[PDB]
Amino acid sequence: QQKSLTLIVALTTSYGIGRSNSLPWKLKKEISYFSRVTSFVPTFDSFESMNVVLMGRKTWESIPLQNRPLKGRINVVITRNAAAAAAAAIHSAKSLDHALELLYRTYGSESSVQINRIFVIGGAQLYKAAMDHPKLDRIMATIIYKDIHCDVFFPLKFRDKEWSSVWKKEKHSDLESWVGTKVPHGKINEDGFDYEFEMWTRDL
Ligand SMILES: NC(=O)C1=CN([C@@H]2O[C@H](COP(=O)(O)OP(=O)(O)OC[C@H]3O[C@@H](n4cnc5c(N)ncnc54)[C@H](OP(=O)(O)O)[C@@H]3O)[C@@H](O)[C@H]2O)C=CC1
Ligand SMILES: COc1cc(Cc2cnc(N)nc2N)cc(OC)c1OC
Repeated sequence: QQKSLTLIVALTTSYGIGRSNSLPWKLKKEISYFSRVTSFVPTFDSFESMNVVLMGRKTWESIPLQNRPLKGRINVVITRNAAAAAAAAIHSAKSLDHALELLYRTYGSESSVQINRIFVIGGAQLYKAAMDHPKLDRIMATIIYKDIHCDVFFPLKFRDKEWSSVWKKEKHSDLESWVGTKVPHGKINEDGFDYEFEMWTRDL
């Protein structure tokens, strides 16, 4: 493939991600961080360059009807059906690769709109397919320092010893460089607990 995928997730230290088909916490600076990262397209390329967000159907269903599609990003919803899709615009694909194929077909060299970065934004199930994909090389993880009760977990303990020779946490300086903006270094406290922004990579 051409472009690598980037995964972006918030999780607890016990790898909880979801509870109620929603996020187990209300963290405004986290969502903001999420918005900036998945939307940032280096300045010289902006009139035409858009980032892609690739999220599973349950995650699509979790976004408030008002906030979807996710603004300023090519939204693509992953589903093993074709189905009926509530899209006034809304791409649909049956796999991560089927989505990539649809994006490169649709947003080619002769396109008014061109793809910059592709983000996988959730679904535990879709986070599982991403973690197995060859082009995934980067996780933008928000670490939440509380064992908040979840019913949905991140599928791979990427920050644990067992996966430390594959997955590596990058200096905060390399995080800022990659995201192209300053990012809060160290713990943030919002709604009763600490969280922080990390960046991990695994060599292609
Ligand atoms: N903390 C965080 O950063 C995030 C947390 N979340 C949370 O995660 C939960 C959602 O996770 P989960 O329930 O697994 O759902 P997903 O969002 O992964 O949606 C799963 C559905 O999407 C489709 N799908 C997912 N992966 C694939 C695949 N590889 N191929 C084909 N279709 C696929 C299938 O749709 P179909 O049934 O149509 O076949 C599947 O039924 C919620 O609790 C949500 O709030 C979500 C994003 C981020
Ligand atoms: C934009 O708001 C939301 C974003 C997400 C995805 C998400 C949020 N934060 C991070 N770090 N990663 C993600 N993949 C998940 C959500 O709920 C499941 C949201 O609420 C509507």
